[PDB]
Amino acid sequence: SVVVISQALPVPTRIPGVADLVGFGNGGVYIIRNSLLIQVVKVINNFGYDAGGWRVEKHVRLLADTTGDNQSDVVGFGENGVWISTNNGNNTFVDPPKMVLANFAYAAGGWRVEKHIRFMADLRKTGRADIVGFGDGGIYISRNNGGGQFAPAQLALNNFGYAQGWRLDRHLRFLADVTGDGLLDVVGFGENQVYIARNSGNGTFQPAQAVVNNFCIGAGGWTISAHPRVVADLTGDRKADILGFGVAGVYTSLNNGNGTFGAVNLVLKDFGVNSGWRVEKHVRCVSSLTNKKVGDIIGFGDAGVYVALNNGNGTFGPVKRVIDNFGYNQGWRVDKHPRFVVDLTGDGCADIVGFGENSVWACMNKGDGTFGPIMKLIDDMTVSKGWTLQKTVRYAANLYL
Ligand SMILES: CC(=O)N[C@@H]1[C@@H](O)[C@H](O)[C@@H](CO)O[C@H]1O
Ligand SMILES: CC(=O)N[C@@H]1[C@@H](O)[C@H](O)[C@@H](CO)O[C@H]1O
Ligand SMILES: CC(=O)N[C@@H]1[C@@H](O)[C@H](O)[C@@H](CO)O[C@H]1O
Ligand SMILES: CC(=O)N[C@@H]1[C@@H](O)[C@H](O)[C@@H](CO)O[C@H]1O
Ligand SMILES: CC(=O)N[C@@H]1[C@@H](O)[C@H](O)[C@@H](CO)O[C@H]1O
Ligand SMILES: CC(=O)N[C@@H]1[C@@H](O)[C@H](O)[C@@H](CO)O[C@H]1O
Ligand SMILES: [Ca+2]
Repeated sequence: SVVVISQALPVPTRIPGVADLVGFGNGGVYIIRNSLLIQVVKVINNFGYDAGGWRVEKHVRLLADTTGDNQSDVVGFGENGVWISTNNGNNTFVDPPKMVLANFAYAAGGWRVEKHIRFMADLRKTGRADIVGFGDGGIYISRNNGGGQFAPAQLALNNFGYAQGWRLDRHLRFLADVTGDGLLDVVGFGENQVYIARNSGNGTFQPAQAVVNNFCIGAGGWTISAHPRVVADLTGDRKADILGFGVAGVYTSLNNGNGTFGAVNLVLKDFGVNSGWRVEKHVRCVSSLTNKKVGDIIGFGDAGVYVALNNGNGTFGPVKRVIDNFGYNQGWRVDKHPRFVVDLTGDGCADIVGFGENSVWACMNKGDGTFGPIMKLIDDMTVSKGWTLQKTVRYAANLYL
């Protein structure tokens, strides 16, 4: 499994794909269906700042296939429980949503945005999303048993929890396949080590196992505030490697193939602190922009977008300015204008969309990792129309696969 789930990007998108745009705005849930007709459509009078009292700092809103039909349902970790509005198949969703489990929630379970993490993930290879919470005592799971019926939460592993020292300002946690069986394992960038927890295919993980003594805060000086880190297949074998944007530039540790990891290696003198890159100003990604289907590099910098292509094995060609936009010099701010690298045309090669000041802007990969001219898609889901990071959530996501 190519699927990777991350703090930054808890709603993975498909490659190839024609992703849609989803906004959790004040009055409810809105979608822009990737198609010949580009318009906003309100679909759920809920999951909104004013529509149900939803709060960025108390609740979590995501999209995920909870039924197994490759349609994406709206999922909200609310005040008293978990609320799902399933996809009706026709640009509409069951409304109101159904409370499926009184847990994983602020007033049910004591969940806290600033202490814990909540994802949706197909962890048993059923075609459906199980509920996954990095809680206090460890990782908790609620089995998705089909038909909106979710099993009581059980401990999957007494690690990666708040009790074992995990902290959002110090550490990073991921779901990704590090062994090749297609089952998503825990990759955690802890205090001193980077650990692994192999997925036993049953809502449990085998005990943690350190695999790299680097890429952390007490092991390399990796900070959340300066040195982003991702998990992505860089070699092409559907197993996940490690990649961090450090001081000099990009470092990596390639998967052996069984989920033990190589050695840390400055593979590129750019996208790093020395090369000018700041989390405050700039967004850095890894996604496939070519037919090699491997992690290439994309950074939204000052002048524009910067791309470095992955030869096929972990090594990277020359950095280039693929477009003079989506950058800080064109007014793109991290705290105002979400940007995403995602396939919008269905060719396997990831494109670029940003929710800007007055419009949603797109920019299409030519198919080689070079890019076209910018497109003004629509004048909605923008600052000008009322969308802030403090009161709304926005995703690119595949509603239909
Ligand atoms: C933040 C949150 O959970 N909001 C929910 C809302 O979505 C739901 O419609 C209502 C049902 O009575 O309960 C509220 O608590
Ligand atoms: C933050 C957290 O871990 N919350 C959990 C809750 O989801 C679970 O039902 C319970 C199991 O006893 O323990 C609580 O602490
Ligand atoms: C944040 C962090 O690094 N936590 C780890 C924990 O997950 C592991 O169980 C333990 C044993 O090595 O070491 C702790 O310090
Ligand atoms: C944040 C950062 O860049 N950390 C790196 C560290 O991970 C690595 O082990 C070493 C290699 O020479 O250089 C440090 O400066
Ligand atoms: C923060 C930022 O934008 N950094 C870029 C850098 O990575 C690129 O290599 C260089 C070459 O033109 O231009 C800088 O301005
Ligand atoms: C933050 C933002 O939206 N910046 C855009 C810029 O990307 C675009 O090139 C220009 C065209 O008018 O308009 C600015 O508002
Ligand atoms: Ca594309």
